[PDB]
Amino acid sequence: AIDPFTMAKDFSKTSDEDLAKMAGVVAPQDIVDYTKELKKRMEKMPEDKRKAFHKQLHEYATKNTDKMTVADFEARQKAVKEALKKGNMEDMDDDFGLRS
Amino acid sequence: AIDPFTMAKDFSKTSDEDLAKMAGVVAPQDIVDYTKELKKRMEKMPEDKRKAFHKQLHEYATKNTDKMTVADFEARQKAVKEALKKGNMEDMDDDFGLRS
Ligand SMILES: O=C(O)c1cccnc1
Ligand SMILES: O=C(O)c1cccnc1
Repeated sequence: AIDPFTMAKDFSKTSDEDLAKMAGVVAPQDIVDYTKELKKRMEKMPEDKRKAFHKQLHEYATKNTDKMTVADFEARQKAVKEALKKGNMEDMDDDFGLRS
Repeated sequence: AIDPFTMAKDFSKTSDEDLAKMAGVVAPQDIVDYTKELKKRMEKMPEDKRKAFHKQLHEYATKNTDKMTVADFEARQKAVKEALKKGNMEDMDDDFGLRS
């Protein structure tokens, strides 16, 4: 896999920065893959860096959703919860998701 | 107390209807008293009526908060959670409160 060609529809080539910046805006249909990618990255990180990264995820989720209506935010969060369930993922700790 | 005079700052004279209609808009500073009043009323109700009333509370909370921004809604919900804690009340089941 030293060939630079890629046509992958995933987050495996996205920078940590860019993964943080999309917090709260990733489509529900992509949420299981996003969450798997975040967990993959975090599992590798020293805890100081992991905590920093988690803070960024929260800050970006907050910024990215602050101006949404509650109706639109809840619709997304419900869909996210369901997608995560179907992907056999760990339940959100908080329904406001990554904001919190 | 047959004297019709009253100057009570509470929800003891508010109709069930009007208590339902204020769901999601009651100020955090009044939330413990509101919740106590709702629990008082519900404890008396037959379960069919209680379920109907609870549905109305959810419907009104939804309508009353749908167009709020997430930022403003979260600020309120956090304050509500804290007020309820301080009043030694039962934790919200859901952070979205009565919407859900
Ligand atoms: O809503 C989100 O953006 C979210 C919530 C949980 C896990 N991953 C993403
Ligand atoms: O946010 C509300 O309106 C609410 C939540 C829990 C209990 N009583 C009111």
